[PDB]
Amino acid sequence: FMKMSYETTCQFLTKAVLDNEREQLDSPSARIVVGKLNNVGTGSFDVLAKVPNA
DNA sequence: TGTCTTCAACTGCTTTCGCATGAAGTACCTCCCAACTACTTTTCCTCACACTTG
Repeated sequence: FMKMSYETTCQFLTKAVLDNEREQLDSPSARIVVGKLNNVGTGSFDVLAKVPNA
């Protein structure tokens, strides 16, 4: 997706499809394309909660 | 038989963000339309000739 979103979009698309490529959705641009929390900065980690069991 | 070299044709881009305010193509064709004039249209009106008379 980072290739697609710079230049020769269709050329990078063609080389991607011909590869049967899978996007691991790491590129910040690519991640934006899919509406995903950006992996940089505050999205570099996850937050969980400690909850009482009793 | 096998590998190598230059040139020219082809690909893709080369500031960002907004106002304005959108308009305008047009050949080939025309049927519709507006026109001037004349012609035509529907109801109505009023008189008239012949045979016969005496």
